[PDB]
Amino acid sequence: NLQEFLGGLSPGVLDRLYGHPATCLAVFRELPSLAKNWVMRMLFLEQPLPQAAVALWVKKEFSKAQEESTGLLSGLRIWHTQLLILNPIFRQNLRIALLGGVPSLDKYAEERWEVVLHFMVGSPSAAVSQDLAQLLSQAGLMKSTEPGEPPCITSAGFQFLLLDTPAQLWYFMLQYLQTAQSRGMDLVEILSFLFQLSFSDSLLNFLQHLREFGLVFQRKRKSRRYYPTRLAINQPGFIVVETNYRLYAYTESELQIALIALFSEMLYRFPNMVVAQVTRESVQQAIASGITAQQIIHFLRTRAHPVMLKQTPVLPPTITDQIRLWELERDRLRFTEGVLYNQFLSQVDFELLLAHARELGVLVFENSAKRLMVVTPAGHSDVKRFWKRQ
Amino acid sequence: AKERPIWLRESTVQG
Amino acid sequence: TKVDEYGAKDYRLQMPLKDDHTSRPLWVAPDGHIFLEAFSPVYKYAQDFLVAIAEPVCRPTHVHEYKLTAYSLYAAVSVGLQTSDITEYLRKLSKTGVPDGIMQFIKLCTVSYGKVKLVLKHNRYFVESCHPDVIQHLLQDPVIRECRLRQTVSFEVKQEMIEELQKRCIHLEYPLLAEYDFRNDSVNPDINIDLKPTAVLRPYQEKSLRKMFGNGRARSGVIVLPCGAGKSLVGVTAACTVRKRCLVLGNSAVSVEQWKAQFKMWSTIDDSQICRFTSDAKDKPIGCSVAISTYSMLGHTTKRSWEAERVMEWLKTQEWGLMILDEVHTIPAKMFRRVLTIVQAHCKLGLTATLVREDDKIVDLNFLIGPKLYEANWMELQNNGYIAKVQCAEVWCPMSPEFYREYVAIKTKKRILLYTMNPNKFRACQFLIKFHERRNDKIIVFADNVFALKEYAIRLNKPYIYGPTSQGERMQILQNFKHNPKINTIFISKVGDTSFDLPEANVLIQISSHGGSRRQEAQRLGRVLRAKKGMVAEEYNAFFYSLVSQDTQEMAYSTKRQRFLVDQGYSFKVITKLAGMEEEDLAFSTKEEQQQLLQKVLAAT
Amino acid sequence: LNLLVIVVDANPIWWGKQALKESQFTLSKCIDAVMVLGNSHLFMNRSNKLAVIASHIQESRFLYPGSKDGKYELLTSANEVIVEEIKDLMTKSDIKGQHTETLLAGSLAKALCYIHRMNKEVKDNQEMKSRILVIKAAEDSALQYMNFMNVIFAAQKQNILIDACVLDSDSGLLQQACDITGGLYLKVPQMPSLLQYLLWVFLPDQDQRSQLILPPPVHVDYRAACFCHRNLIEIGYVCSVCLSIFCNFSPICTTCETAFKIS
DNA sequence: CAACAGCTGGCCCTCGCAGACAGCG
DNA sequence: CGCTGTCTGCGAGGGCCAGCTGTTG
Ligand SMILES: Nc1ncnc2c1ncn2[C@@H]1O[C@H](COP(=O)(O)OP(=O)(O)O)[C@@H](O)[C@H]1O
Ligand code: BEF
Ligand SMILES: [Mg+2]
Ligand SMILES: [Zn+2]
Ligand SMILES: [Zn+2]
Repeated sequence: NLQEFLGGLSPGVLDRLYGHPATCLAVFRELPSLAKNWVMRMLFLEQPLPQAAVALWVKKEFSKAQEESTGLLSGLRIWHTQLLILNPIFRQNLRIALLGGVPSLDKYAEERWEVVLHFMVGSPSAAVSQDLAQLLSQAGLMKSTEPGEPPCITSAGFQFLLLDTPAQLWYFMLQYLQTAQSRGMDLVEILSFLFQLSFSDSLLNFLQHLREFGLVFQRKRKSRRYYPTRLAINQPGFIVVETNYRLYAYTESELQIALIALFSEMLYRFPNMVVAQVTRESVQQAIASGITAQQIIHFLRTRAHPVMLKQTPVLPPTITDQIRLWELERDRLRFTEGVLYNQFLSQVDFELLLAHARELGVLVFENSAKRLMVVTPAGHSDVKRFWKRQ
Repeated sequence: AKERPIWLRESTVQG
Repeated sequence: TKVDEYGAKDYRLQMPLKDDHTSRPLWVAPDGHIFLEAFSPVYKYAQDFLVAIAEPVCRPTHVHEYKLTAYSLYAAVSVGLQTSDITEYLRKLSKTGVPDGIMQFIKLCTVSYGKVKLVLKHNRYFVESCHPDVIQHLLQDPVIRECRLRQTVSFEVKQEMIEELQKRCIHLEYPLLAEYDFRNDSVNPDINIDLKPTAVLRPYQEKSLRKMFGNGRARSGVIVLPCGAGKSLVGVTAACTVRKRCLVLGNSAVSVEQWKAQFKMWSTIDDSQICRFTSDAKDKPIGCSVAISTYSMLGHTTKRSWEAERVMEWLKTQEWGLMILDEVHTIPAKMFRRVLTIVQAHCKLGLTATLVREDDKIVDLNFLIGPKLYEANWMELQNNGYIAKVQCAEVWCPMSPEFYREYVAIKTKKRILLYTMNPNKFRACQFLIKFHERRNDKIIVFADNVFALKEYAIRLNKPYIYGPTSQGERMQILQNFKHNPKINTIFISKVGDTSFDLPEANVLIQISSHGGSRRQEAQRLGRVLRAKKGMVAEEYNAFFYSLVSQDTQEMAYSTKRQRFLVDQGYSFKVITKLAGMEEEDLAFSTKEEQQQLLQKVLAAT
Repeated sequence: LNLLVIVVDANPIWWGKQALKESQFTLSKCIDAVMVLGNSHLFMNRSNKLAVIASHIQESRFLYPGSKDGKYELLTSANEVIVEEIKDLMTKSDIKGQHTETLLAGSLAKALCYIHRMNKEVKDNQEMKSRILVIKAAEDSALQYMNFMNVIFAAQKQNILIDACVLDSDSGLLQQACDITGGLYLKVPQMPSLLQYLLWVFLPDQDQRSQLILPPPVHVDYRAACFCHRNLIEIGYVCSVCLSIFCNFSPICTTCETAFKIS
């Protein structure tokens, strides 16, 4: 999540991020319910207050909310104990925010995002861009190994495909932000823009990337002014699932058919319907490719035709159950590397070694009756050294 | 009033 | 025939999209497959037309699928439809239009009906037609001339070669219309069979007969209804309409008795007229207006006994206006098909519930009896309350390690006994019977392997029925099971998978089966599919359990034999484990018991 | 979401007396405190909406239905409309010596119907929790008790809070209102520090007010007085027609004219 | 050379029929 | 000493699965 991302940042970058007022408002908005009040309280105050007082302002009931919000803001480093005054920059910058100091767009965003997904799968008709190709490949969801040949999709790439467009886009931006620092792009500049969007050379490159994903659109030959799309700030289903492992996809887009074809066999193609059968051969292939069963049920669940919505569960339980069993069937044998110790002549010392292995956290399985245990090879030397020491 | 058994009523799959 | 990248039959270059496709619920691919939507406002009208022209392939609760076959179309013209009517309505229903290939295909298989007719009179079979040209074309055919007896033109044909004549007639695109004009047949005396007013036929029952009697004449064909739908009443009603001597061919001695009782219950025919022809006894078949028998008795090939031979002589030398053939799907067997020629019948009505077979001979019913007149939708009847709602399940019983050690190694056909006699499977059956009996449910247990049936019967101390059991003894058990509260669970074998009427049997269990016999599974589930007294439409009145052994060949057969039921919308929930089993005092709780059982199974060989 | 409504009592006579007194507290600061209080509320979340209402001896008018200073653009518009609207109302006004007491029930009546008008408009998906942050700044009017009493019940029926924040005089009638409808009450004695009371006591919404420690409710004296005298009476006599609290036994109550029969 | 039909053998069970043996008069 | 019912083999058949040839790319 967005708040998750801010927490995983250094104090130096955070204070830099708390620049123009719009950022402080953006970070303020995500304060869950309580801390928003606390921010307003100690906003006009220039003198730190005791930590005990904050604790006693929340009734015993719903006390857990008092601590969790406090921990969240401590992570955000909004205030400091100073022994709980807010950051002088945040207080000042926030005070600036607090009285101080269309239909075409959505279609464009949906289409431009789709072509990226088209490229993700082996779709010959997809947008081609060297920067985009290396972006996805370096994003951890694609791999080429040969610049001349088009890249394939990694194990995580297939899972990314099934995720809903909101989470599908957000995960991509989250990966984009992390790699921005590695490639030499300042994280604060891009991160600050995203917040300001919700309402320089680095931005110009960043804006071009955002234009490529379809989140932003200048419409005026790349003018200074841009018009963000709906997805930039941050739909009815079409699949009918039958009890006999049949999917009737009411799809006109080639991408959705490509998605459904990942984990099912396509039988017939009609302009507003495609007949797909969820055969165990396909699903096992989909699971082998990297997909997780929960995603398949979720992917079919979210794109559920309205007719199935009235039924509960919308997906017939046997289909959902059967898909899971197909997943669990593959992993019947849980392979786990380890080192086995037998011929435990020292029965008394076997327990001592057992206790030592447990303390180190290396032991995986043990059998007291047979006086044997298995330890991962990583810790094999440690136990081997312990045995040699005697 | 003679409700269905647990196994038939709700899924028994671990997942 | 264009194939997409995802092995999909691309049909976008073949047909266009209709502008008002939202109202139109039908798809029609050039392959003939027709995908109808069950949630469309106009479903009811489309289904009746579609089921007639195309036999359903799968009918889930949301989107049905049908297939167009020459035999499927030939049924449409017989009932009363015409090529112009079918194609025009099909185009009206089609939301994408009918491809040129299918449009010509429908026309091709509609200019063949009525060209040639088969008429039986005075114990003689004649090939009747009003067009001499088509008759002349048939005479050119060698086998047609071979089977010949050795304006309207008719040439007599020997009875023994009726089958070959009929089979070639279809192959010559000239189906024989074996249509009986009972109302204009005074040669055969009218029987006193009459439908008592207390008997009212349900809408599907009447609709099926409407197709049979669309015109004044009576049509001969196969009428398919779900198990427990009441095919006995429809068969009785057909005899009432014909009012001629009626021959009923059940499947076993149990079938005829239930046929006898149903006639008395649903007809005014006196007990004297009703007669049976079975090895157990006979109610003077020489004098009887309605004869009830079994394929085994009539189809017996070896020399018949004097008692049976006398009846057989009378049966051959008779004229029957209506020959009801219960369990039609067994007709295409090598010998059971001969019973059609042995007996002389004008109109052959076929009643069955599972028009499926693991061979390709099920299509032979088109000419052996006639086109599939009707096929009710199981879910439609299930929601209407005419048949009890069943919560099918598949209890996954893990295989015992001692057994699986032997099963994996052994491959000389001894596996069937090994995973049929699974102690884990036995415990699930033992627990299920105990729990369901405590719920006042009438349990039925099936087992193809008699060895397994006997092993479970004595161990649980429950009655068991199979081949050797005398007709009276097995009949006694059913009566006890039907009425006696003490007998709450019964064990049955392959004998009682068909024609057993147990209306109060809420629960069913299956511990064995004969391979992937979809007919066996759908028939076996039929016993408990009968409507219950205090039945509620959406309360899952009945239940079905198919115990299987995990990681075993029975898994492959379990999926294979569920194909027919799922095609009708039944969902087979998987039960990996059963709760409450551990806290139950069930058998084979010790390795010594399981070890003893395994040795016995190996000994049986 | 929440629909806050700040029914400010901008009484020129009282606020004007402060100007003549040349005290530190002044109306301009009060509107700023309301302004900052208003900005913070919307600032909490996008879905929130607010409204501001003034009061005068004549009539009460709504004060509310790029980023030059750098603040949020939306808040910029609210400040402009409120700043200009209040000045017009204060500067322009007639003179009526007979009527000099501030009116608040009428202003509230404009507030209660606004939520209902706004409650209809809001879509069915989103449930709204409206509130009225009445900020009294002058003594109540005797003749307005009945009119004010009807609006309060309308609020209770529709579940709108009245978080009275009276100052410089404890309004016995207003403190009654906040109790009936579940609203908070607070008599701030440090007028210059008025805003900090608002951000603490009044700013948090109802769904969050419960999970918070706030000043305890003040005792409300539900006094009843006879219509003869207007003196507190513990045992009251009423008739089934007037429903009027009366001083002592009378053969017939004047307001009724009923032919009461002795017994 | 590799790959897919294809009818029959085999197995399981079931049925009708005949023969012998036991209960009854 | 005869007649009828029970039980046990002979012979055949249904349904399905699996196999060694026959045939086609
Ligand atoms: N119209 C009806 N009214 C009442 N009971 C009916 C009707 N039709 C059928 N039944 C009952 O349903 C059951 C049908 O059994 P049966 O005729 O053997 O079914 P099928 O031949 O379809 O397997 C019996 O209990 C019968 O009495
Ligand atoms: F379909 Be039934 F059981 F004769
Ligand atoms: Mg029947
Ligand atoms: Zn008085
Ligand atoms: Zn009065």
